[PDB]
Amino acid sequence: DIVMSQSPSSLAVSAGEKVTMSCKSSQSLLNSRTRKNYLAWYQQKPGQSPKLLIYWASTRESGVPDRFTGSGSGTDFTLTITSVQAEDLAVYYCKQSYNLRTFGGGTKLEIKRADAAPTVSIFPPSSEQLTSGGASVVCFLNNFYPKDINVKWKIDGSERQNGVLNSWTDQDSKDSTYSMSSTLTLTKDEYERHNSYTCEATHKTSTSPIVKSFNRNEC
Amino acid sequence: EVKLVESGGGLVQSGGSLRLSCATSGFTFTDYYMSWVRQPPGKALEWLGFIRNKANGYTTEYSPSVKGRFTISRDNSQSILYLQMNTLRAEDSATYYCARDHDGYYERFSYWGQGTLVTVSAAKTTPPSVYPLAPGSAAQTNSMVTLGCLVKGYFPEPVTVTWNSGSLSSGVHTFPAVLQSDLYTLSSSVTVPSSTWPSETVTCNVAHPASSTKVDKKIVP
Ligand SMILES: C=CCO[C@]1(C(=O)O)C[C@@H](O)[C@@H](O)[C@@H]([C@@H](O)CO)O1
Repeated sequence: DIVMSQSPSSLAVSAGEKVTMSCKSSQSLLNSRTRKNYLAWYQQKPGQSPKLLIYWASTRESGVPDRFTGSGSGTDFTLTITSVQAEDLAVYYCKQSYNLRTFGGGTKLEIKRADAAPTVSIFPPSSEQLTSGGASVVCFLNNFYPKDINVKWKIDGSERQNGVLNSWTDQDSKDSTYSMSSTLTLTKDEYERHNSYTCEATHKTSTSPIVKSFNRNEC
Repeated sequence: EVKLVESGGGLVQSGGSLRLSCATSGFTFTDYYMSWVRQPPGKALEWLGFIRNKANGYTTEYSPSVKGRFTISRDNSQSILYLQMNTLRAEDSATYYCARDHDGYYERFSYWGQGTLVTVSAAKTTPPSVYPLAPGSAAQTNSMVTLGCLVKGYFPEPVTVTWNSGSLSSGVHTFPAVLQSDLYTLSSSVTVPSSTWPSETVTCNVAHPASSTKVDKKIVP
């Protein structure tokens, strides 16, 4: 029963700005015998294993840049990132080793950046999938900011809402953009009744949709 | 290289047992405490337990969440760490990492492994269908063409997707799997110079370790 908790849950900071985040302990982490605060901070970039950044509250793991600064004592700790980089996109965790080990809930750091329009691309069903009796139309909406984006699917000039799967990537560690995948799944017989297939993306970057289309009799 | 490498993950049924292993090399194993940490998808890190070093007689300590159900052991002949997990339930579906822990003064986790994913489900192993995504009919005038692979209808997670066996690393977006009616589906795009495709061949390599599936799908016009 040492409860670890972090603040905030998430935030977004532009590159070159300062980040500060907090970590609480339900009981002091100061060892009276060794006089260290047994509190570590870890960085888990998207898709990766956690990496140690700081230990004993304020000692930098070697290799770790001087723009990461751990501070605090007792029950209250702070990680500060100065001149934040695009690659600092990660979830940050504090961890006590004063009595066994316990992780806090984590702080998710978004990077704020300038609005970008998506590159939209549409893909007809492959012949190998059709031969099985189904048909997936895929639409990629790549390298856009902010994450908020709408996708409408249109068959023969008409909207279709059933059978859509969407998936957003985690933010990009280098250019801070998002990407998204939209997949429409029909049967082959459903697919072969209609001619026009349209992926329509509305993003805040323009007042007209980005529209990618293909015609099935052109296949 | 100090290296740590977990194995033994895969699908298991509610109530079942499963043992995980963690291969170590590149450091003096007996000198180190060794920990298991878990992470449900999209969730927080959770410490499970450790086994102490030789100086501390290889004693174990467990978190209350697993104490009585999980067992940690080590093989000092071969520098291998183990996690026995019994009476598994849905909550235990997670990535399990082994971490190189304490050495007597030093208080940190400097080395973790890549993780092994455990899925606790009544659902059946189902391999993916891999479908190429070649453009239909547009001007490819961009200087940049985007291609794809669709990895559809598999269980359990994970899959791995590379392009040209890792040679194409830049401009790849692999999109997190989405669960719809007990099967996963994901996709991955690659953006190469239109100069380079179709004239240079582009292949997605896909694996689904749960079914020992290995696919090399060439993207053909
Ligand atoms: C003489 C062994 C005591 O060290 C430990 C422990 O083994 O419980 C491990 C340390 O990482 C640390 O958690 C410590 C605590 O007593 C507080 O330092 O206990």
